[PDB]
Amino acid sequence: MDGVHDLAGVQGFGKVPHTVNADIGPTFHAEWEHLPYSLMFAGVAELGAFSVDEVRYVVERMEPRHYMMTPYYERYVIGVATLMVEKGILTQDELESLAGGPFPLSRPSESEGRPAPVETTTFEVGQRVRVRDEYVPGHIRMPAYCRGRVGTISHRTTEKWPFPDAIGHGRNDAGEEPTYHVKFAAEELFGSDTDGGSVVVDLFEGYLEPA
Amino acid sequence: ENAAPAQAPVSDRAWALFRALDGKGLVPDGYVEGWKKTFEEDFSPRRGAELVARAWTDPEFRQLLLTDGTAAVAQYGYLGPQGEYIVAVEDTPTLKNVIVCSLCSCTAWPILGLPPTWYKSFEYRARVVREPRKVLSEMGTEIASDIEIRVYDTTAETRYMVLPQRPAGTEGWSQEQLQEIVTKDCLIGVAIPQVP
Ligand SMILES: [Fe+3]
Ligand SMILES: [Mg+2]
Ligand SMILES: [Mg+2]
Ligand SMILES: [Mg+2]
Ligand SMILES: [Mg+2]
Ligand SMILES: [Mg+2]
Repeated sequence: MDGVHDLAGVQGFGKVPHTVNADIGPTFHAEWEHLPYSLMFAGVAELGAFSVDEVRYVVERMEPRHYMMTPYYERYVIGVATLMVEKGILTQDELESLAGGPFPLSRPSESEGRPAPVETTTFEVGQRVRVRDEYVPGHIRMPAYCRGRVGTISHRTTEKWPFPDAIGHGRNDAGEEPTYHVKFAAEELFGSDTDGGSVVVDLFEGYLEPA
Repeated sequence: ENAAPAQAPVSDRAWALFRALDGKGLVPDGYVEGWKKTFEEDFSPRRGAELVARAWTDPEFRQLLLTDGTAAVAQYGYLGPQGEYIVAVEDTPTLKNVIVCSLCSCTAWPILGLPPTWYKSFEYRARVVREPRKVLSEMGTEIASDIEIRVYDTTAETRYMVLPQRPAGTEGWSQEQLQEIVTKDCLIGVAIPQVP
C-alpha cells in the first residue's frame, strides 16, 4: 500500500529528536503505554484473532492525516481496537461508551490482499536480483524506494514465514517463503541525492526476480 | 480542511480497549501486567551489551554470533518476541552499520529493549535511509570519510544488532567493564562505544 507510512526517502523533515546516549526516560512514559503491545499479543497469541501482519496493515490503514498527527503508541491503540471491531469481537459503540467520547478507527481495507506467488526463485548469496516492478494496494513489506531496483543477495534466511501480502489480510493462502537481505548501492536508490553507501532491505522471495 | 478528528483522551481510549476485552473474559488474569514487566525488566540493551562484550573477548563466540546470530543469542537464553531470528552485523575499519524500520518500528526487542521514541520518529524513519551520514552527525556521531555507511531496513522477520568496533584503550578489560560502554545506541548503530 503506497501510504504515508512509507516514509523512507521522504524529504523535508528536521532533526531526529535525540543526541547519542541521551537519557530516553522510562520504557513507558504514561500508564497506558504498555497496553497496545500487550493487547496485540492477547489478540495474536491468546485469541488467535489476527496476525502481527494484520496489526501492521491496520495501522497503515489509518486515515493519512490521522496517521501523521498521532503518536506511535496511540497508533497501535487505534489499530488493535480497529481489528477487534472488524473481527466482530468488540463494537465501536462499546469502545466509545467506555472511552466517554469519540474513538475513530482506521479506514476499511480497499484490497482483499493477494496470495503467496506461485512462481518464485531460490536465490544464492552474491546473485544480482531486481525487486519486482509491482503495485500492491494492500499490505506489502516492500518500501517503495526499492521497487524496480537492482541489488545483490547477502543472505538467504534459514527459516521461512507467511507472505505478508496474504497474512496481513488474514488470508488462508500465505504459504511460506524465506527472505533475502538485498544490498543496494545508495546511488541505485537515490541517484546523486544521498550521502550513504549501501542500504540492505530484507525482502520476501515473492518480491524478487533475477536481474 | 485537514483538521484532526475529535477524539477522547488517549488514556481513556487505551483503557476503554482494555476494559472492553477484559470485561468479556478475553484477557487472562495478570496478562498485561506480566507483559509490562517483560517489557520493562527483561527486554534490555544490557543483554545486547553482554553479547557484544563476549564477542569482543571470545573469537569463537564472535564467529558464531556473525554466522548464526539466532544460535548465539539462544545460548544466553535471549531469544524472544520480536527477536526470534537474529543477524548481527559487523562494523569494520571501513564499514559502519546502522539499523532502522522505515515502515514502522521493527527492533530486536529482547536484546535491544523496546525502541526509543526517536527511533520510531518520522524524522529517523524518513532520513536515515537516504542521508545516514548527516543524521548520525546531527545526533553526535561523526563517521570518518573513509568509512562506508550501510543501513539495514528491518522490513521482514530478521531482527538486527550491530557489533561495533572495540575501541582502543579497552585492552584487557573484563566482560563487565566492556558491557558498560556498549549502550543501546551502539547496538542500533547510531553511536560508537566511548572510553572515559
Ligand atoms: Fe517496525
Ligand atoms: Mg510512497
Ligand atoms: Mg494528540
Ligand atoms: Mg511465530
Ligand atoms: Mg584487541
Ligand atoms: Mg582488569
